[PDB]
Order: sequence, then structure tokens, then C-alpha cells
Amino acid sequence: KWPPKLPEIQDLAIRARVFIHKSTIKDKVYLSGSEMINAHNERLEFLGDSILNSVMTLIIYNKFPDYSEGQLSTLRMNLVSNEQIKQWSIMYNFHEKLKTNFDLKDENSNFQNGKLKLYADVFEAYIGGLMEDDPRNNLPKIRKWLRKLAKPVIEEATRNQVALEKTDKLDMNAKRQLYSLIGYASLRLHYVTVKKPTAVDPNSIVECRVGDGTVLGTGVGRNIKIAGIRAAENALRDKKMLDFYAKQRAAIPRSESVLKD
Amino acid sequence: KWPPKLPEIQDLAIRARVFIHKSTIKDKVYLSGSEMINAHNERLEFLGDSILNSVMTLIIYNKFPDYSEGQLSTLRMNLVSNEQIKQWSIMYNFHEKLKTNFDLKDENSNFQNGKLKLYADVFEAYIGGLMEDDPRNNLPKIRKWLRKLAKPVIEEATRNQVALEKTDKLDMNAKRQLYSLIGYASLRLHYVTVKKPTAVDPNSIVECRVGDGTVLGTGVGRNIKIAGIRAAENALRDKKMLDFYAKQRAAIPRSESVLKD
Amino acid sequence: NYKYLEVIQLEHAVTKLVESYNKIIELSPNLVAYNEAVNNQDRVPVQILPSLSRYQLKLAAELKTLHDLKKDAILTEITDYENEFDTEQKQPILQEISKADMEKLEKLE
Amino acid sequence: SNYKYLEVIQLEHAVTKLVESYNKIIELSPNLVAYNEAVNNQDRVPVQILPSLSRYQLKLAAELKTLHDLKKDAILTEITDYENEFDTEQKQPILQEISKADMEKLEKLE
Amino acid sequence: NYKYLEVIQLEHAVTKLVESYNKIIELSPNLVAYNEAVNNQDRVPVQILPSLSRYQLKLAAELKTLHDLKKDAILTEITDYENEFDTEQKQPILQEISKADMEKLEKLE
Amino acid sequence: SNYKYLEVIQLEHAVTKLVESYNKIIELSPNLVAYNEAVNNQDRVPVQILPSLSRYQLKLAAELKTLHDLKKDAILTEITDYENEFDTEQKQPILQEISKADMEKLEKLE
RNA sequence: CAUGUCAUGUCAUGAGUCCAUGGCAUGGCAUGGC
RNA sequence: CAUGUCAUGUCAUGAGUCCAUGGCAUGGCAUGGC
Ligand SMILES: [Mg+2]
Ligand SMILES: [Mg+2]
Ligand SMILES: [Mg+2]
Ligand SMILES: [Mg+2]
Ligand SMILES: [Mg+2]
Ligand SMILES: [Mg+2]
Ligand SMILES: [Mg+2]
Ligand SMILES: [Mg+2]
Repeated sequence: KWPPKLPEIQDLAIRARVFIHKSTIKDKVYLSGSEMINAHNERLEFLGDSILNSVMTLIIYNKFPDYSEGQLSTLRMNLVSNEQIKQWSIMYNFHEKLKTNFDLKDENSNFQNGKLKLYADVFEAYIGGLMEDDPRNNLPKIRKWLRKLAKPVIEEATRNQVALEKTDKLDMNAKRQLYSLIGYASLRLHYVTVKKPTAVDPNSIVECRVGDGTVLGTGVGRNIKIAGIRAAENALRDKKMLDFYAKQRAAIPRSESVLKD
Repeated sequence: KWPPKLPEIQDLAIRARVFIHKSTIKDKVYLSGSEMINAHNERLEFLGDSILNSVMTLIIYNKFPDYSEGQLSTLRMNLVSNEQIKQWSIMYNFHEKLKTNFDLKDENSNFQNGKLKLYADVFEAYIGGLMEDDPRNNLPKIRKWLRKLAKPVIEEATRNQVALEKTDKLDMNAKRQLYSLIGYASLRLHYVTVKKPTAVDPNSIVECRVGDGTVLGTGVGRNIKIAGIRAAENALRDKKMLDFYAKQRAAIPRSESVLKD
Repeated sequence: NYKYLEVIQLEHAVTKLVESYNKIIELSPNLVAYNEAVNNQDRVPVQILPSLSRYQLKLAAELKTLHDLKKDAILTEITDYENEFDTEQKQPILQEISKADMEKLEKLE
Repeated sequence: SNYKYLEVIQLEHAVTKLVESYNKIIELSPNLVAYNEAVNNQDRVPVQILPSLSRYQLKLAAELKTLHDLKKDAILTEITDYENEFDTEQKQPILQEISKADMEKLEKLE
Repeated sequence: NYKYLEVIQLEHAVTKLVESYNKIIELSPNLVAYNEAVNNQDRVPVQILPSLSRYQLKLAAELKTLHDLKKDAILTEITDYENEFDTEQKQPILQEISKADMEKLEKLE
Repeated sequence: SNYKYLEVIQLEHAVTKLVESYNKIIELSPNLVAYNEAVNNQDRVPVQILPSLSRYQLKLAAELKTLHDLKKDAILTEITDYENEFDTEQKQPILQEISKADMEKLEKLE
């Protein structure tokens, strides 16, 4: 059942080419540049990359009709990356099948301590191989095959990634809604960002505070705007706090409350 | 005859969406985030981009079977760029058809002094529109249409761009061939790079010199390795020079010529 | 019971409720116009097209339709409510049965 | 022509505010029993709500909540659930309106 | 006439020419083996597959084939040439007609 | 097994050197007339080429150029133009070899 | 996705080689496109 | 291809508004993927 059944390449000459690394042919001096290019897999990898991104895009585009472009882009990033497809490649043992001029073994070699992008390339090259062999009918077999591979990756990503966290059910007017109920000019009701999103921590934390420093709410999200909203929603859920400040505003003369001081 | 006939979008609702810029809908506060995303063209542009790159890749891949990945990549760069597709978009008057919340006119506006990437986006969005409307049969109409658009761009690019300059007919052994005929250790036969390729000037110039500084040849290419070869080929075409140095080597004792001094 | 926070929201909600219906009745045409647009969308301007794919315009049209006829029912009494209301009059003033008020009193004891 | 764009936005916003308004009424408002209690004994209720009790809104909210505790929300129930039942292609009115009167309205314009 | 530069290339070219044929005849099998491989390519190792799409291996096989038979013709005389050559012998030593040498002499005057 | 990979490369290189060698001969070498002139009067020719004239190569190059000025390049003509006439699928020998002897070679191995 | 330019390692290339020229891998720096 | 974070301009949003909150455009800086 797993992994998904690998689409077969009918042409034997093509099936061999995807596994030929340039180190094998590029060192043969009697070959013309053209003959070299038709020998190794570099063209297939190049083509395979565009195909990969093409059908991955179509997969997620249809599966998530309400996703924005930033979410479709972020999700695709997980599917088409070299790190991801390298692991799929190892899964199919492309891996050992690859023909190089050097040692893939021997852990003391610099190769093993690198990013092994070579193992990603052979996956794209295999896809490209299918497209040269039989462009028509191997294309849908690529979709159906890459759908199956993507499913577990999509599941984990949409769950555990902040960028993909659903922003619906959120109240965009929550900040104004809060100010309406409680805030007045001299209250100095504001929002401070305690944590800005980074690569290491793609989270934002914003606190909703009043003038004296009292924190009415806290929120977390993909960015300051989203976090600030959640902070407002956090404060809006506490009725005793709101009713306190709502009453507090009523006790302030309209004379005083409209100023900032 | 020109421009190529624009593929028509049957669905009227979709045909309208490609021309709706987010500034139109995103400011409407009564709309849910989902309703917004289904309103403007951002998803269509996102999808349209991958389609564009997909069929452009297939076009040049087949048209240039002997091109390397670096050449297929460099060529594609000319076809799929925002600067290129912006001009195609203006050509079809997407342009004025676009619906924004601001003034597209009024040259004193900051918009006109920018990169007008907005005009590129609507082209991709139109492509994406065709794919949602009728994915099956509008796809080949996209190839046939983008083939026609690409033809003049491909023609100019393969001619006037150094990266795309054909490297066949070149002699990869030319440098060794030269040393064989003339060079000896004490001749100090070498190559100096007078000009390294840059963004402003993607040319490399290398001179083939001997020990005393005499220049036997000069060459130009996409990089030091290619230029150096042409410099060798330049020196190899002059027989009187070669025959002079070939004779010169014979007049040197094998005792002396094998050292570097 | 009856928090201040609940009260300022209720007054704003009821107010906005009434203004909203008035604006709809005023601005919206009936279903005849809405059905004219939705049937053949050619002549209809490009900017309004996405609206036809959303519920708001149709619902607006149907409410104006209910208004062109009788059977606004609850909706009419709501607008006129502000004028009919009096402090010392303890009557409900709506179309609801007075006997149902009796049972709800007993229920909440 | 008909259906100006600027008017469409005002309409769409108005309809949205209408629905959001009714929902918040049902949510926050108690029934006429709770209202009648508060308005009758005002010595118990918090001082801040006194001017509010003297105005039409709270009573109107309590009565709409009352119709909701009962049946005969009528139009109101349809309107809140309207967003769901809306399909991009439906030529039917979906409300309690007689379609026969829809025809009599047709030639009236003509 | 006869530049030094031309002469060092000619000696290297002729030398490499002879070595090349010897290496081919030695290493290459005949067409029977080459036709065995090219017909069913399954058993044939993956590394050699691209070679079968290039001319070199077939030409090598055919030359070894011509060698397994008679009719090496020119090719045999070329290898043996080094041994047959003598300084004071002015004969051409090849299969070409001596009368054709006469006409070429006259032509180049 | 048959057809070792390391041997294939040596072969392919050898065949390539073979063709490149013959072409450079035809290009650079004059005919037997020019050779016979130089070898006969060596007082005229440049001093550097004298040891070269005493060795087999120059004569062999001159005679191959001679066969080229004439016809009867024979095998040699076929070999240089071989690269062109090669098609990925051809089961035919393409040379002057009799296909009848191709059969007699077949069962010889067997 | 490619390009340019270096450092190291390794494998090759060439015909005067104590010389000369390249392929790959790893790691920098830089460029260009999506 | 998107993301994050700012500056300016402009258009909007909200119910105590001398207050508060957003959309877009242009221009920086930064991140991530191909
Ligand atoms: Mg590659
Ligand atoms: Mg890739
Ligand atoms: Mg790749
Ligand atoms: Mg976009
Ligand atoms: Mg794009
Ligand atoms: Mg784009
Ligand atoms: Mg590097
Ligand atoms: Mg910016």
C-alpha cells in the first residue's frame, strides 16, 4: 500500500538516463557537448522540476479552494522542496540506483556531510523521464501518484504550520468592537507587540493594554495584525473585565474622557 | 495576424474575476476572508504563474533538444518574467480593463513611477482564468497561443544574449592543442583574464600570453573557461606565429626547456 | 441580571437593526430586477457581477419584494416600534399571544 | 440603468449589518419576563442601566427574544439561515412569499 | 612548403591513427556481439546503454568485423607500413596505380 | 559477460581518435609529389623538418592524401562520414562488407 | 530555477610533462529570474 | 513564487471619535521556497 506504486518508464534508454549523473559522462573528452547533454539527466531534472511544481500546484489549488495565494505558496513549499523530494527519492531507492563517478558510500567523504541535493535531482529527473517517454498518458499517472505522496505531507503541514493556520472564524472588527465597548480617548487603550515573527519562531504575540499598563488580553498568530486581533478577542471573552471598564467609562465625565490627558 | 488571437473565457463570472484587483474587494469589511479570496484574482494569478512556466518550459524544451539546463533556464527567464508578460498584457489591453480602487491614470501618482507589476499579474490571472473555466481543452489553446507569443522573444534572445550563445563548434582541447604545438615549461605559456563577467557586462575576455608578455591570442565568452578556449583558438589560427614558436622550441635544449627557469 | 455591558450592545444592535432594514427597503429593488440581472448577465456591469454570486443582493431583493406586497409582518412593526413604545405602558405591543407570556413567567420561576 | 455599483455595496453592507444585528439581539437579550422584572423594580438593577430601561430598544430586544423562545420567528428565522440556503444557481425566491404574486409583480413593471 | 608546424602534427596524427586501429581491433568484438546487444537490451548493463545510441561502438564493431574477414584493405597496409618503409626506397608501397602518380606530377606544374 | 564498461570507453575514445587522426592527415598533408620533391632536395627544405623526412609518417600521410586526391579512399571515406549516416535504429552494417559473410560469422560463434 | 567567481578535495585530460588544461563533489562569495 | 517588518502616500473602517483600527499603492529592510 505504501509507498505508492511507481509509474513505470517504458523506454529503456530513457529509464537509464534519469539515473546517469553528469560526473559519469562529463569527464569523457571524446564526447561533444551536445552528446554529453543528451547523455546525463540534467535536462530531465530541469523538465521534471517544472512538471513537479505544475501538478503539485494543481493538486493543492483544487483541494483548498478557500486558501489564499500565500497559503497555497507556503504549502507548495513543503511539497516541491529538495529536502522533501530527496526523502521520497530515498523511499524509492533512486538512491543507490544512481550512477556517479565517485563514492556515494564512505561517510568520511564530503558528499555525505552535504545536503545530498543529488538525491533530490534524481527524483525530478525520474518525473521528467516519464514526460519524454509518453507525455500524454504518463501525465495523469504523475498526478495520481503525486497526490498519494502529497497526502501525508499536506496533513502534517496544514496542522503544525502557523502560516497555514486557518484565519477564518476570526473577527476582523474585534479590535474596534473592543474599543466601542470600553475604550475612550484618555484610557490610552493600545496594543504592544511583545514578540515579532522570525524564521526561528514564526509566531507573533501582542498584548492589549490600557494606559496604566493593565493587560486586558494576549494573542498569538502568524503576524502582528492577527495576534492583535486575537488579543482583542481574548479581552472580549471576559465579561467581568469588560463590564468593569464599560462601567468605568460611564463614570468619567465626557469633558475628561475625550482628551488624551 | 498580430497579436495572436486571445483564447476566450466562456464563463462570464470567471472572465470578470481575472480583472478584479484586490483593492476593489479587500476594503469591503462585510465580506468574509473566504468571500474576499473568491472575489479578487490573486488565486488565478498564482495558478496562472505555474501554468505559464509549465508550458513555456515545454515549448523551449522541445524546440531546443540540444540546449543545456542553464540555457533552457536562461531562455525561460526571458519568457516568464514580469517585465515580459507585462508588455504582452498591455498588448491585449488587459491594462485598462483592470478594476482597481485607485487611479491607474494620473502620471504624478506613485503607481506610474513603479514597476507596474500589477499589469503582469493580470496576464497570469487571465491564463489561470482559462484553466478554471475549461481545464481540458483550454490548455492546448494556451500552448498554441503562448507558442506564437514566444517566437519573437525566443528569436531575439537566442541571437543577442551571451548566455545563449552556442558553445558547439568550439574546441575543448584547443588549450592543450596549443601547448602541444608550441609550449614548453620555461616558455611560461599562460592565460590571464582581463575581464570577468558581470551583470552589466556578461562577457569574459582572456588573453593567451607567453612569458615575456607577448599576446598570442584573445577570446570572448560567457565565462573565463570559454573565453580562454577562444583565445587558444585565436592563437591556433595564426600559422606564422605558431610555426615561429614551434621552431623556437626546437632551438631550445631539452635541458633548459623542461624547467620553469 | 442585565449587565451594563449587555445593555449598551443591545441598544446599538436594535438601532442598527432598524436602520439596516430602512436602507435595504430604500436601496434594493425587488426580485423582478434581481431576476432580470441574474438571468442574462451581459448588459449587467462587470463590477457588480461578484455580488450576484453572494447571498446579500438576493435577500435584499426578496425583502423589498415582501415590502412591495403586504406581509412585511414582523418587519414593519419593528420600524414603527420606536414611536409606539411608551414607558408606563406595560403591553408587549407585538403580534405574540398574551397567554404565552403567562407560561414563560411560570417556567422561569 | 439599474443597479448602480455604489448602491450595491451599501446594500450588501446593510443586509450584513441587519443579520449581524438580529443575531446579537438573540444572543444578548433575555425575554420579556426578565425585562418586565427589571423595569418594575429599578431599585435592584445597577444604576448605569436606568436610562437604557426607559428607552424602546431593550423592550424591543426582549420581545424579539421572546418570539425566538417561542416559534413564529417567521421571516427572522429565514433571514439568519438565508446565507446557508443560498446556491449560486437558484431561480426560486426561497422565502414565504407566494410565487403567484411574483407574477403579478412582473407585468406591473413591464 | 612543408612547414615545421605541419610536420610535428602529421607525425603525431599518423602515429595516433595506427595506435587507434590496433586498440579497436584488439578491444572491439564484431557485429554479432554488437547486434546481440542492440537487439535485446535487457541483459546489457545500464552503464553501456548510452553508448549504443552513439556511432562509435557500431563503427568499432564493423571494423573488427572487416578484420575477422579479409578486406581490411587499406587498414592492414597502414599498420604494417612502419616496418615496410625504407629511406632510399622511393616506391609508394601502397595499392595505388603508379600511372596516377605520373598525371598528378604533371597537374601540379 | 561481454562488453565491459571500461573497455567501451577506451573503444569509443579510440574510434574518435582514429577519425580525428585521419581528418587531420587529409587537411595538413600534401600529396606524394610534394613529398617526393622535399625528400629529394633536402637542401631547400627548412632544417627542422629533416629528421621528420627520414621517418615513415610523412610518407604515409602523403600517400593517404594521394588516395584522397584520387578515388579509392574506400573504407576511409565511409569511416569519416560514418557519424552522419548513423541512425539510432539501423540493423544494417552500412559498410562495404558482404551481409552474406555476416551470416557465416553468426554460426561460427554459436 | 539556473548563472558567475573563488577555496579545498578527488578523478580525469594533453603531443617537449620539473609543464599545461579540464570534470565532479563539498564549502564560501556574488549575479539573475519565478 | 510568497511571507515578515517598517516609511510615505491614499482610500476606507468603528458604537464615548481631540480616540481607535484596517485596505491599497509606492519605496526600504528582512525571511523562506524553486
Ligand atoms: Mg540540475
Ligand atoms: Mg526543484
Ligand atoms: Mg532540481
Ligand atoms: Mg499576486
Ligand atoms: Mg510569475
Ligand atoms: Mg505573479
Ligand atoms: Mg559552489
Ligand atoms: Mg513593500
